[PDB]
Amino acid sequence: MRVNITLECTSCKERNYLTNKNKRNNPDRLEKQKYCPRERKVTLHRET
Amino acid sequence: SNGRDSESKRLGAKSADGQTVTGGSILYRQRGTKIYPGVNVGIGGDDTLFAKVDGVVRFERKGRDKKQVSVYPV
Amino acid sequence: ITKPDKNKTRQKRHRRVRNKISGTAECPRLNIFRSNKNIYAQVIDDVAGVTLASASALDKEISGGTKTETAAAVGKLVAERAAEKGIKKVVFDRGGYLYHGRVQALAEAARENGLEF
Amino acid sequence: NRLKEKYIKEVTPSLVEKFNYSSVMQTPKVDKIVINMGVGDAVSNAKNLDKAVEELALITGQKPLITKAKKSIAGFRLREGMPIGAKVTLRGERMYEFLDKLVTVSLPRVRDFHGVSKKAFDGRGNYTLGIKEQLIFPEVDYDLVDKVRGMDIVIVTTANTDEESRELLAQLGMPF
Amino acid sequence: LVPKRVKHRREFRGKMRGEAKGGKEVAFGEWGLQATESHWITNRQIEAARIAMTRYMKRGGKVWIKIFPHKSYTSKAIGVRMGKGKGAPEGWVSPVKRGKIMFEIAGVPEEVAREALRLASHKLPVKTKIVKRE
Amino acid sequence: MKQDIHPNYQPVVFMDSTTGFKFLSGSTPLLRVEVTSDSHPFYGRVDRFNKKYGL
Amino acid sequence: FSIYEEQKKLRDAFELAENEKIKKEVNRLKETARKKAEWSMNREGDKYGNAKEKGSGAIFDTGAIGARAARVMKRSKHIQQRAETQLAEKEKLLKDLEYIDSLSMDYQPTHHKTLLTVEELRLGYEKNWLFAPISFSINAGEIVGITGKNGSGKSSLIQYLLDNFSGDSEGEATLAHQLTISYVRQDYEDNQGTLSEFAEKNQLDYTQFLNNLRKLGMERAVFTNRIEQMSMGQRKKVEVAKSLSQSAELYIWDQPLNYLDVFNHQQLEALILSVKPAMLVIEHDAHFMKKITDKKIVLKS
RNA sequence: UGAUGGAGGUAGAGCACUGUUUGGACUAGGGGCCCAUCUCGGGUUACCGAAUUCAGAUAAACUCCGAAUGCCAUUCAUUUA
RNA sequence: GCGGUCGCCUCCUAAAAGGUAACGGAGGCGCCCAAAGGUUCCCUCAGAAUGGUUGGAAAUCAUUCGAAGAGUGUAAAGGCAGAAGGGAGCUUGACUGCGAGACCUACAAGUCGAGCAGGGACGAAAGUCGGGCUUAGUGAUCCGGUGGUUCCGCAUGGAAGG
RNA sequence: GUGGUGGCGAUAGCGAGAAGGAUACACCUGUUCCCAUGCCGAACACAGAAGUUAAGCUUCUUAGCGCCGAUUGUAGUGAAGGGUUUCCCUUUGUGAGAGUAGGACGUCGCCACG
RNA sequence: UUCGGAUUGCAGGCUGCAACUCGCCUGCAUGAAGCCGGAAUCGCUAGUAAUCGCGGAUCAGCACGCCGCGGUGAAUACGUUC
RNA sequence: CGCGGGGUGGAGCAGUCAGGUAGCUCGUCGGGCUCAUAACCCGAAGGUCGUAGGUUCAAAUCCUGCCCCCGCAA
Ligand SMILES: Nc1ncnc2c1ncn2[C@@H]1O[C@H](COP(=O)(O)OP(=O)(O)OP(=O)(O)O)[C@@H](O)[C@H]1O
Ligand SMILES: [K+]
Ligand SMILES: [K+]
Ligand SMILES: [Mg+2]
Ligand SMILES: [Mg+2]
Ligand SMILES: [Mg+2]
Ligand SMILES: [Mg+2]
Ligand SMILES: [Mg+2]
Ligand SMILES: [Mg+2]
Ligand SMILES: [Mg+2]
Ligand SMILES: [Mg+2]
Ligand SMILES: [Mg+2]
Repeated sequence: MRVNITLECTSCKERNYLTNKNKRNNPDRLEKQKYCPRERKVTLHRET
Repeated sequence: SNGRDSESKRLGAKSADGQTVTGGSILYRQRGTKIYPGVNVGIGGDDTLFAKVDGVVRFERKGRDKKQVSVYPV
Repeated sequence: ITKPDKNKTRQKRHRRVRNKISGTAECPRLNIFRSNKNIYAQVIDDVAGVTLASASALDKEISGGTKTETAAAVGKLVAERAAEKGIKKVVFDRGGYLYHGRVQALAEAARENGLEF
Repeated sequence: NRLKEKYIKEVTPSLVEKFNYSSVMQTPKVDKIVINMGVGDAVSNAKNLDKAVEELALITGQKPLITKAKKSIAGFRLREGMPIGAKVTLRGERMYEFLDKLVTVSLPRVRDFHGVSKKAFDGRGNYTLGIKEQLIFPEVDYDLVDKVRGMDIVIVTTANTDEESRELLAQLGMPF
Repeated sequence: LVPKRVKHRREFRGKMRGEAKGGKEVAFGEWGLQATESHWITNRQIEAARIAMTRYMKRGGKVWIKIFPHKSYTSKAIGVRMGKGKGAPEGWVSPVKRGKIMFEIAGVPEEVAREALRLASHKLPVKTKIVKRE
Repeated sequence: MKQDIHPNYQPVVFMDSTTGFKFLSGSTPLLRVEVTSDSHPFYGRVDRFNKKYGL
Repeated sequence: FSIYEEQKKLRDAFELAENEKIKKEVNRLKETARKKAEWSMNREGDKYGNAKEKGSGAIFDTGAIGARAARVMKRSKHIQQRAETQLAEKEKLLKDLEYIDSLSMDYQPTHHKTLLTVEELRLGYEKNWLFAPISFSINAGEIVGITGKNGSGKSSLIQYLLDNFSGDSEGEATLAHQLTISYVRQDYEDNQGTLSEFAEKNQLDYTQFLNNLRKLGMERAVFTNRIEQMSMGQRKKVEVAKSLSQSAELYIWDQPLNYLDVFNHQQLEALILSVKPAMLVIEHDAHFMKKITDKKIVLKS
């Protein structure tokens, strides 16, 4: 239910982040604005 | 049953009054701020006090019944 | 029925600001006080516990009946006195009020007149 | 605003001549009037609570604040944070209009209104009334009064005392 | 006597050096029973002495028990080797230091008081004596 | 007073035709009212037996 | 699918039988373990005597006494470990089963022995009248199977009954006075949102609703989903559960049997044949209507 | 070793919190008895008694307090190594 | 031998630094939170008395009393009402590379960390933000799997495979 | 003298009582605008200056509450010993807590105005 | 339901020394159960059944009963397996 | 004090694993059939599953305790 999760830069398709979430409370595919060091900017990181 | 306990963690003071010390040192480990931070002193996630710059450690009463740590350099 | 005293509530919020702003000789406080009528503005080194400049609508030099414009005027004048005293940088102690009205106008005036918060 | 003009002109001299105040700012002054409606049955279905919100709105012209529990009580299947009824706080001209509406319309319209209690005070100069039965003026909209629940109607003052509050409400119109 | 509730079943036996903090002078009654030695005193001892005093007084006067058995005490069954934990609580006890007053009496003449306390003293383990209030 | 949440609260008249009393106050222009402070008062079996059988 | 039925029955038989074996044997071994253990403890009691009687002690070779007691406990433990291995074998079982359940139905009849009548009803659009005129009736405890081809006008008839027919009508159709309908339609797309909101829009008991859903076979991990997300069979189960939870006197079922499982077919048949309420039914599974109804009525142009 | 400055809540003491606990004043409340019974309102065993209060106690897992020692440190002193 | 225990956290024991054993006393953990985080702004609790309708012993309303007697996701301890407690906005710093220096430490590990750089959040700004109130929520290597890679590629180019 | 703003362990506080508003601070009149109230211009914010300082706020009295706090004496205890050794005693040194005597209804500054 | 009329409140009428226990009738108002009745069971073959009212005996007053009276007026009986 | 197995209408039992809203048989009560009783037929009553709480939309069921019964020990 509570699962460990690799996020991913939608552009680079690079994972770049590890995190946690419920599936009940956070069923929709999580997203954030996180730093991609390969681009050295901030970018929409989407769960995968 | 009752036979178990955890690793004792080595809290309390680690630097003494009137003692010169390096920056980034540790002065007082603690769980909960049994002593507050003061001059040139920070506080960590685990409420541990650390001197940001060099100087002599000085402990002081923060008024009536709460304590303080301070680091006055030279 | 009783009512809270606005000044005492102001002082509570004020101390809560004091615990993370304090004036020094290199970056003093600009300490606001605000009445129903007038507005006072001190400039303070908390290290020595001594002021460096003052301003008020109660100083014969202002223009404007609107309290916000009096606030702007005292901002101009306290900025003038500070630059005369020999400092440009300062911390803005909002006194326990909101940075919205008279206080905002005063601080914006002083920023324009040269100071660097 | 007739009630406020009365409070300024007729009440205050007639009050100070008795109570012997060395300043008009010792005058008892109505600071607010609070309405409350506890429901409880809303825990069964809060549609009745929506209805109570509706009636407070129709009564006052003022949306109410829904109150909520700070506790859970197994005796009533009650959970903290759930909506126990509603309240309103009138202040000013709206408050005076509401009180004047009470005295001049809806205290008579109770079936057997020969008066009200005199002892219903807190010992500190603030009055507490209670409507046991709804439907006390025409715009209660009798066509959709599903249930009579009642109201608590607190009347807060700057009055130091029972006596000040009682005399004030006497001159204002409350038929003790 | 028993405490109706306790936070911790098992306790330490403790120590008994030194005189008593309080209960050191007679307060409610006219006469009292002072301990000259420190010792543990139990439910059964207290109740036996109380009954002795009451019967010799013929339900006259009034008695006051100042001590109380707050503490417990364990034991192992005969045949049990040491270890494998701590024993089960047998009864309840009061550690009574020297200088302590245990029983006070009033509402009864002096000779009757002395004799009743004499009886209770013979029932108790402690070396005791008589005390009188001013 | 916020917008879009409060009912329309308009000055209206309350009228007691029993006494003709005319009052103004805000509610949700002239309205019908039966009784009020200016028209309300507060602001048997022996007899019946005797009526039925004169005594 | 017949072969699949046979082989899955065989699998289930094997699973259940092996589970029963394991349960029986584990209980046996636990009993024997406890008894061997008590025997060992009684032997350990021989290390010691009795204080009440003189001479019982002074015991010699307590080491051998304890050794033998230990061997008996080691028997007990070997037997317990066997039981644990058998439990491990058990845990691999009962995974591919369904655990079928019955259903319920909030049928609420009244004095109306005539619940619906139809008289000379010829029905259609633009006077292209869609089926020859019919007269029939639905009484209490009577089921009526209205049938015909596709586009024969069955849902159109239902629309004429419930007054939302946008076509041309000639003939009579009369409900009772204050009759309550429950309703399972052919076009349930309109349902949307969570179930705690669906059951508010449709005045239902949330508990009875989810109960009838789980009895139909929806796992309770699904109640957190949305009707937009559910499979078509699950949406269909939502519709059927609405119907079964609605206290009603006539039931109108427009193809409940489409997007469901064989288990659900069986549940519905068993329930309707057990209760025998007053119902209008529309199906193309002729076998189902044979199992239930004799009053069958074939509308046609 | 001395001087100085610190951390620290132990023995002791105390009840200012948390628990245990004695006696007394008062008492919500709980018991019967009777009158009144729609079982409705009382009046008493100096009936059992929350809670408050007075006085007295108690504690390893209570502290309003709090040592002696011991500990850390002093480009401090003395003596040794 | 059975029972119980084996890893981790909290208290007492533990003898006012730290540490300290027992088959000594008591309890917990093998997670949760997308806001229960961050920032800005604002607020202060529990209970008692009084009064009031259903509504009672006790829901909700109002005043006073009210120094914490509450709450702090979850055990106990410590601490917190200058809030770490509570509420509402804007967000995602629950960032990347690091890291002087200290604490603990047999080793392996564990803990704290100012400060620098990049690129940001909030805020007017100061300035805070490298998860939560602090301390448990975890386990080596080998071996496999997934993604990326400017690395290698058995004479060369690839490929296999690392 | 009032107001603002800081430091010192409330010896500063809490309660009660008296007086005052010259300026001042305040209440106070409103919602016109910036802005705001899970409802309300009560609070926030804005504008004003009819009125009263009644309250708050200042100054004074009060030792009722709370705070501080000796000296003496004791318990405890380091070191050195003794005894009849789960404890008790002696020499020396230190030395509480409690209970008091007593203090204490503030001290130190900076700035603006009168 | 304008069904059904119970029950209940109020006013009256008669009888009779007296209508509370404990009468009959009327008016007003309320307007319950009950939508043809399980297992089972009863009467009846012709002016019968079914239904409709009328009178009388007792009776100061009071019967949905009893006795009698007449009005309207069916269906069925294959047949003795049971 | 501990370890196992039990507490479901009056009796005996499932349902407990796998939460889905209390049932099987007998018995009791009432009415029918019968000359009467039994059998038979038609009806009903009797339990929130030992109990106080949690988890859940929902608990006999899962969790935590508390109180009784049968074995051992004791
Ligand atoms: N609005 C319309 N206009 C014209 N014809 C229509 C309309 N709605 C339906 N029809 C036609 O009516 C006929 C039957 O329609 P209906 O919806 O009643 O079918 P049905 O009985 O449910 O059929 P099926 O077995 O396919 O479900 C079909 O020929 C259809 O095309
Ligand atoms: K003795
Ligand atoms: K007659
Ligand atoms: Mg942390
Ligand atoms: Mg169709
Ligand atoms: Mg002690
Ligand atoms: Mg230590
Ligand atoms: Mg190659
Ligand atoms: Mg090659
Ligand atoms: Mg002292
Ligand atoms: Mg015949
Ligand atoms: Mg029978």
